[PDB]
Amino acid sequence: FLELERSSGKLEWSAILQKMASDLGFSKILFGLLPKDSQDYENAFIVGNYPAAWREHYDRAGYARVDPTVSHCTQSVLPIFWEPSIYQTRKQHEFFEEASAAGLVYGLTMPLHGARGELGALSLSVEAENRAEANRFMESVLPTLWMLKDYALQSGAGLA
Amino acid sequence: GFLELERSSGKLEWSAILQKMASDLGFSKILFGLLPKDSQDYENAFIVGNYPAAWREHYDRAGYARVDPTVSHCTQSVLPIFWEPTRKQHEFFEEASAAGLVYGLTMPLHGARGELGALSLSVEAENRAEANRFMESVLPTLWMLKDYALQSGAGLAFEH
Ligand SMILES: COc1ccc(C(=O)Oc2c(Br)cc(Br)cc2CNC(=O)c2ccccc2[N+](=O)[O-])cc1
Ligand SMILES: COc1ccc(C(=O)Oc2c(Br)cc(Br)cc2CNC(=O)c2ccccc2[N+](=O)[O-])cc1
Repeated sequence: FLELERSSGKLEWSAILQKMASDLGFSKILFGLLPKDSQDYENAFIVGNYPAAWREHYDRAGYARVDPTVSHCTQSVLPIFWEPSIYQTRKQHEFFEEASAAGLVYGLTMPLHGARGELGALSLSVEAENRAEANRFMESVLPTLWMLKDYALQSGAGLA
Repeated sequence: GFLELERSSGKLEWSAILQKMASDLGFSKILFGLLPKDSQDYENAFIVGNYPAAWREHYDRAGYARVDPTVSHCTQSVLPIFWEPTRKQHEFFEEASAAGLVYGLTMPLHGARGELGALSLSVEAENRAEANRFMESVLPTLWMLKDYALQSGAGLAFEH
């Protein structure tokens, strides 16, 4: 894990982060961090390899206000898994459908809360054939991801 | 199961459960301390564990919260600090050692609502190399435990 802090700068950190993620089995990741008491996303540090069209669609649709993982992150340090039960309203369900259409079906979101009030999320999606396989996979990797998120937060807050 | 923390009733039961989970991971002495957001003193701290009373009393009376290097580390990072040796810092390590607390680590706690604290755990060992091997062997499980303790503990201390 210390290779993240020991990376040279943004590009090497992003690739190392995305590579640790792929080695664990997640082809898609997004790390997002805001400074303490941020009012909007003008100063957000957001990196990863989510598809561009989905990044753009989520911004244009204002999905930070509907995505249930975002409100979760304001309330907890524990992971939220992407499962049917977290999409309660129709509007959350169609967030779910559009993420799915973009290729992001199975996954989880780890909240980020830094020592200087930084607020963020590390999200990772796994390409699996059904929820049973996705869940099995995530169990096997969860303790390692649990460390990764804090090593990512501490190093990324230093970079950002 | 981490679930038994969230379902406990009252600080006695919670602290017992946490102490047992730690003991199972090889740690005989632990201290969980948590302050509300932007605390200026320790008057509203929630501190539970099985550190010895004489050591707790000494640490407070001697002002060791201003000396102990783990405390400033927690204000600056989410990553753990392993216990490894200023002249007052020299005094601090000697007196901890005299109290039986020689090897261990402190896991900083940064809550979703700005709670600040630490989960400190001591391991009994023949020497530091052996202590290190004992801690490394359980570090992924401890990493999950500290965040479960923080999420449940914040509720117990400040909300329910
Ligand atoms: C206030 O502090 C914050 C808030 C938010 C983010 C943050 O990274 O949010 C974003 C952004 Br910005 C853009 C996209 Br595209 C996606 C997310 C997160 N959601 C999922 O991955 C997700 C979550 C559940 C299901 C599907 C997905 N998905 O996007 O495919 C960071 C810091
Ligand atoms: C940032 O908000 C905070 C700050 C601090 C604590 C916190 O719990 O601090 C305490 C207290 Br209060 C009493 C004692 Br006794 C010990 C500690 C911590 N140090 C060690 O365990 C230690 C650390 C290194 C080596 C040895 C030891 N040891 O005590 O044996 C909680 C919340």
